[PDB]
Amino acid sequence: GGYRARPAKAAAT
Amino acid sequence: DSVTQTEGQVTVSESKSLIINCTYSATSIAYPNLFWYVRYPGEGLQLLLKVITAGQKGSSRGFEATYNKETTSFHLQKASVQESDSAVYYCALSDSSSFSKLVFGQGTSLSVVPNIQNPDPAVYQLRDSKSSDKSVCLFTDFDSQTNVSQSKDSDVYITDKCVLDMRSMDFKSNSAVAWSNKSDFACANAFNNSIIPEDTFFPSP
Amino acid sequence: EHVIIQAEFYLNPDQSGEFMFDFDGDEIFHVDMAKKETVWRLEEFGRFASFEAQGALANIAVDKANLEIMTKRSNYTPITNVPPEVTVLTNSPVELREPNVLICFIDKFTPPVVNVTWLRNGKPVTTGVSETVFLPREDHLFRKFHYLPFLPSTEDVYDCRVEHWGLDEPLLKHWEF
Amino acid sequence: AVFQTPNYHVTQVGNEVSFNCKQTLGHDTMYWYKQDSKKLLKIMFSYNNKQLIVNETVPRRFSPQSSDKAHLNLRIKSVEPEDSAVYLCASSLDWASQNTLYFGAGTRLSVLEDLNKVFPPEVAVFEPSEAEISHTQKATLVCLATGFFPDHVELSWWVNGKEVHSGVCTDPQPLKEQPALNDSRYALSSRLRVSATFWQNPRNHFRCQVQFYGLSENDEWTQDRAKPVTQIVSAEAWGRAD
Amino acid sequence: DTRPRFLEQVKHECHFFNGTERVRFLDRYFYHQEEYVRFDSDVGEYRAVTELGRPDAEYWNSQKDLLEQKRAAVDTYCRHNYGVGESFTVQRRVYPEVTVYPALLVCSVNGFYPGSIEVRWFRNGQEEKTGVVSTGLIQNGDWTFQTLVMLETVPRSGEVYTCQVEHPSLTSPLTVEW
Ligand SMILES: *[C@@H]1O[C@H](CO)[C@@H](O)[C@H](O)[C@H]1NC(C)=O
Repeated sequence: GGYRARPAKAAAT
Repeated sequence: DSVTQTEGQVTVSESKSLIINCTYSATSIAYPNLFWYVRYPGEGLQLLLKVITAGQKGSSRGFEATYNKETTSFHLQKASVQESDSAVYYCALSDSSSFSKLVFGQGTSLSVVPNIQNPDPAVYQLRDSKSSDKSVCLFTDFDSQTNVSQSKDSDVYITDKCVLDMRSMDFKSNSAVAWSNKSDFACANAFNNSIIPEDTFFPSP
Repeated sequence: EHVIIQAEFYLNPDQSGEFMFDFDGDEIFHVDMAKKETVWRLEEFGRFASFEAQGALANIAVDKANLEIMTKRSNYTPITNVPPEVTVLTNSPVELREPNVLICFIDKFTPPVVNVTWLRNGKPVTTGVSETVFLPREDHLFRKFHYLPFLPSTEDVYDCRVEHWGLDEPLLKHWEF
Repeated sequence: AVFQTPNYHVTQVGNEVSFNCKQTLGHDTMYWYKQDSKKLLKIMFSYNNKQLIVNETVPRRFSPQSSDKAHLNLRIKSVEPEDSAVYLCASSLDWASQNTLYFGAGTRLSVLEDLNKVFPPEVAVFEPSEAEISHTQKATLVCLATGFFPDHVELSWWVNGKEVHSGVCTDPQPLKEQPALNDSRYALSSRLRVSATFWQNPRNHFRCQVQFYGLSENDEWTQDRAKPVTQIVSAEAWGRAD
Repeated sequence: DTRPRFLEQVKHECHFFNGTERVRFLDRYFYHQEEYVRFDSDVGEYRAVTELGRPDAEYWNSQKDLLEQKRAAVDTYCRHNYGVGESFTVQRRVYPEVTVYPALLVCSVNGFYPGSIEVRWFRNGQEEKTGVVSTGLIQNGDWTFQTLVMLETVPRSGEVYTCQVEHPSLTSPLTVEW
């Protein structure tokens, strides 16, 4: 079983 | 990490059912995500359907694909293919635990053949508008099961079967072209290496 | 009943970032940015599960690009330092010549920077010590566990010295006997 | 949408090429995929928020670059014949693998050992058979585009100065005039079929047009024959009453 | 260092009730220990919690496929990660180790996991609620826990005192006597 990272979203500029 | 699918082109008559086989054998990833991408002629690659949980079925455009947890497969099925299904279909997997990184199958090119209700197979010679020679041999109006063979001669040129739709008339026809610079070459023998209908019309020029 | 938290942070201008997974208050693993390796809190966990560490490093990149944006959104207003509660603990019954581990618990502090040192008889003791990453809190401050193994005696005193920018002078908790 | 540029490019071995891509989806992650000559599709690069996160052991020749989340550029410092391919740019919401990838139309790169092998097409139109007209009351014009290399062509039919799509079918692939040689020039055919009374109006004009993507105006050309630049080659025919 | 510090925090939280039957997903972005934007599976979209995050809430909710992806996070993220580690997380069981000393007699149970514990006294046939002081639950930070129950109730004439400990890793109560 491999764990999943939820990716971090780039902020609005 | 590998994907294998139906290799080459598959020809299917309209309204027939279709199976595109796809199996994945990725030694080193647990819980993959499975995808079907499609490329219609003159268009770009686009998603047909995807399944991201192990046991489920994805559906789109009348197509269906089941992520199988025992047969390690993602077969694409359709009960009645339409002529607008002619495209190239790509099976692909990705590792759900890592970066998105699609492993694509080799691709299956689907050609859905329409039914010609009133064949009128004939071979015609067409001359250049700006020159007397050469000409081209036009094989046209043959039925949908006739197969046009390629030339086997480097100095004779035969195109593949090509279907056109005259939308104003709601009329469809198949056609292939043959041409050559050989003096010996003639439309009467241009398609001899093909098995064409016996009733093919060969007008006398 | 259960809560799994993927907690990340990035701190300027120290260029410090951290990525860990929390289970009901206990860390499953963190990612070591420098070595680019996944580090399981218990070695046993690594034989039953996996994690591609490079996806954690991609997140830290994004968080930092975001931080610069967020500080510009905020007119470069800094964080207000918050001093840590610290607590020195023992692990099991204390018994003469029976090995235990001293626990120094640092709580409710921010930013996640800390100088912590183990003092034996007023001298620094450096070998055998273990240390955890900062761990998230529901108030969004941080916790830290420092462990010191030893054999208890009567002619040995022990201290945990904590340095934190929130504190005016170094904070120190004692353990004897 | 995913826009990439250029659509076609041809260049000699050792030159530099640059491809540019843009996505308007608000997405964080962009990709370069390579589509080789044999219908295959392999990933090259993946960028997330301007940072390179995936590199599938691509030769140092290739240098992706992204100064912005929405833009992904690819540069090949000095191309080898192996580099001939279609390069597809794609974008995904983030780097999660559950995300759908959205692909651009592709950049078609042809790398040649000798730019002296580039030829534009000759185009000819063939008028409907009198037998076909009397047998079926229909009229097929046939267009031949011959002698061109590489196969960077787009063919279209123009009836009375307007592009037509009904009644038209073009060969999906060109064929090799000399299938032996790897640098063989190609040929392509297309059909346009109209009603016999439409073909027999002398006021009706039919044009076959082949857009050819070849060398630029910049490229050096030493041979005597015309520089095989990007150009349009046409052939036309007016209707015949009799 | 005179220098001021700037801190970004992001927390993706997965809340489980009755296992994976009821899941809630929270995507939370923080600036200087002050949440500014948050996705909530119960709400179904990103929402600004402070004005500082409103450009993110509108930008992210407009992205192609963002909502779909975040609405699916309770299945592809939370339930996925729950099952990946279930063997050593939800099913971890380490039994306690008890010892009783006086200093007032104290019963200490260490090295137990999970945290839910019940420890009681008996002076002697019946549990005596008075004079008990509980340390609360202590988190050792290494996947174990501690607890001491100090008891001010002087025993007298052959009084048998038993600290009874009840942990979810054993099927019957753990009893030790003084
Ligand atoms: C930790 O020690 C370093 C050593 O130079 C010092 O610069 C820094 O200010 C210290 N931090 C704290 C919080 O005491």
